[PDB]
Amino acid sequence: KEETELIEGEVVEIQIDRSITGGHKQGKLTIKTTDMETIYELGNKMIDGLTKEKVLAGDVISIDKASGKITKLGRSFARSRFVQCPEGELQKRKTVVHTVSLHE
Amino acid sequence: ERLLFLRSVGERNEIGFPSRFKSAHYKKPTRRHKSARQLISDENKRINALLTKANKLVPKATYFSVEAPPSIRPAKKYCDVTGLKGFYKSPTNNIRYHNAEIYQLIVKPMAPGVDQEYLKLRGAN
Amino acid sequence: RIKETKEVYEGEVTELTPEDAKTISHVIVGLKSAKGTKTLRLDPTIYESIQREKVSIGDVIYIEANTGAVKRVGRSDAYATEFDLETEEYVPLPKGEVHKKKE
Amino acid sequence: KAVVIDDPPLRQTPEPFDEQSAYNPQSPIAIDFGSSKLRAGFVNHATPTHIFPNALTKFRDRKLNKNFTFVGNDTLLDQAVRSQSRSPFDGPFVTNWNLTEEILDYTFHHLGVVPDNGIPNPILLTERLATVQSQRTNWYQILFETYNVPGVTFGIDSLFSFYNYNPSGNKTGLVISCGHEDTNVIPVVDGAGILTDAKRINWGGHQAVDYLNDLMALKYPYFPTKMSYLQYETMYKDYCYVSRNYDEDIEKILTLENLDTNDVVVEAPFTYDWRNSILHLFLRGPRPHDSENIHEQHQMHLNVERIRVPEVIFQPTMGGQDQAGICELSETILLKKFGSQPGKLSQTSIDMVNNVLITGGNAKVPGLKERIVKEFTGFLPTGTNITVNMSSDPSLDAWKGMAALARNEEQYRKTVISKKEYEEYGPEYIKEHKLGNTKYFE
Repeated sequence: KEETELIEGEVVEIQIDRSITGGHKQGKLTIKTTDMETIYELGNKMIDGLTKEKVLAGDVISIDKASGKITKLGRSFARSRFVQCPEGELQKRKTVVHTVSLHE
Repeated sequence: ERLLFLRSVGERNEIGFPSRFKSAHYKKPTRRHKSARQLISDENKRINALLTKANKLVPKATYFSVEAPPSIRPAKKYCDVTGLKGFYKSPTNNIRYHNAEIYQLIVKPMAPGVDQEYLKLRGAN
Repeated sequence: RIKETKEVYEGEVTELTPEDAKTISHVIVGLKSAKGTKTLRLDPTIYESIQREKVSIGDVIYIEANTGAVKRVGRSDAYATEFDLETEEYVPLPKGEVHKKKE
Repeated sequence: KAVVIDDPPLRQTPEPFDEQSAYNPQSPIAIDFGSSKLRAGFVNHATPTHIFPNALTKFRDRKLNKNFTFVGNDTLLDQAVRSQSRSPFDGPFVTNWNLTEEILDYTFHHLGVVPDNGIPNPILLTERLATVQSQRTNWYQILFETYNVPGVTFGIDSLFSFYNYNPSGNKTGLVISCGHEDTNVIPVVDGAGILTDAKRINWGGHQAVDYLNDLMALKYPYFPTKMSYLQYETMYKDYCYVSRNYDEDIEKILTLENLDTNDVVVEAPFTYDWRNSILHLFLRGPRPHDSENIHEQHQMHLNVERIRVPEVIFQPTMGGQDQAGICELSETILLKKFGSQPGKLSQTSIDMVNNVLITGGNAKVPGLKERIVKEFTGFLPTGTNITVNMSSDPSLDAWKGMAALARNEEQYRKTVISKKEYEEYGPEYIKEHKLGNTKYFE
């Protein structure tokens, strides 16, 4: 049994800011659930991880901070695959039970 | 019996205008208000005047040099309501909060003008 | 049956200043734990292994003195609020000494 | 149960004056001009004789049509005259000087002095670090003109505390002062304060009590009863302590097992479940709330702020000040100055570490010494001997420093400013000694 802290919500809006020379990248990400909404100040490796595997507005994603892997769950129900918006707290400590054989 | 008691302490500690303690020559000058904020401003005006006079030998000790420099390590973020660890910051009024219950109970239904006096404690207005 | 001694330095990196004799002659590393700090001179091969793990200032590392293996545990908790979101895991400081000796 | 808090009780007996027959015109007078309290007395006693708050009232009697004056402990006789007390200090400086002059006349009367043509005794005095010279100019204008003093010495109270705990005058240590309006870290090398490396943090006891006032008015905005400054002062003095580890104590202080023991409730004077609610545990503690109770509507819960109010002197950015704490300034002084490469301590650094002294009136908070010791083992090399000393009453060590300096006759004359030097050098001239200030220029 192991526990891993996870972040999963719906992307509201993403700003990518470049300097004059483009050496330093600054960013802001707004992500919400059905119960809360927040804005995060992004670092450089978050910016490179979001530019790769392109994430737009209205996208439901799951972010692992300690490993840097971000997966797109789907798209939210916003006509303006289709997955519903997540609920509860944005930052959940979740316990996953692993079973591994002796041969592995 | 109560209102008469302070009169005794009054006549015990009275000092007349010909005061027994100060010297014979008074020459008491007029006094301005001279508020606390004003003193630092006239001080930096004075040392700026002296620095411009000396520039056209070099001082090192001023009132800027005694004041503690800002930190190099990053600061710790805290919740503006409970004082716990602040994980999230609201995008509308920039108030850090702990979890969803605090957000829905305080941060969302808040009256305006209270966010500035929230941010006044850490001076973020 | 072989009798061997395990010697381990661990802690948060405070100083990483190489110098050239380009060829580097030695690097000096300063490690910090909850019981104090301790600085070490290092040979350039362990500096190359430090550069293998992408070790910067503030990273908790693991150095074995005899073998020379370098393991990067992760960034320390004192630098956990430089960004609100980052791909770097954060580990607390070791509660013991930097130097550990075991037979 | 819920305890109750009121204003502190008033003094039944006024301050007595010393006997006039024991006066001599050769003993000096030591006066600590503190913002919170004034300590004064003759040098021949080890303990000061007069301690009272620095305040004055112009009481007007209706049947007398006279403006009576109550100073210090005389203000502790009526609630109305205690509420009307006005301190001469506005922040870290002195603004009006008539109040100071009348206070000085009061303490000259109450010390048992029979002077003629001014005060015949030399005066020991305190000055803040790197003071704007208008204050010392007005101090000269009071003393050398109105009071006809033979000699006046200027110094810093933390350095006087260091002299009191090191009477040789040639020691080496680090002084941390926690005053009413500021916090100072001054390094001492060879008995002399290195004032080019001293640092000041704009925080004190007054700012901490104001922080508690703003936090407490913020937590319960619909509270009906208004409480005074003294009530915030006494619940700051009573239920505040320094946490040993702030980053560990926060994450468990809202746990239900922690509010069973570490929650204190006080009462203002007058005459689905809640087990999973963080906000309910923060507001009304680990007990169910009766919103219709009049007594429970006059209750104050202190759970988080007990470790949050005294912590601001270590992280000043919580109080709105973009300054470093005591730990960061001490680390910078002991590891990057005085010829100390980081990772290789010099001998001056080791001697400064071995004689760390805490003084000031705000050092009475519990857990301060152990927390300072833990940080000092944090940023120092292993095996470095750290000694931290704190007196039983660190609010009185400056006056004992006055007594120890004026008893020691050898280096006493290096600090005295006579009338002749005042008239010949004018008012802008600094006596450069160990315990006092330094020149602004090189």
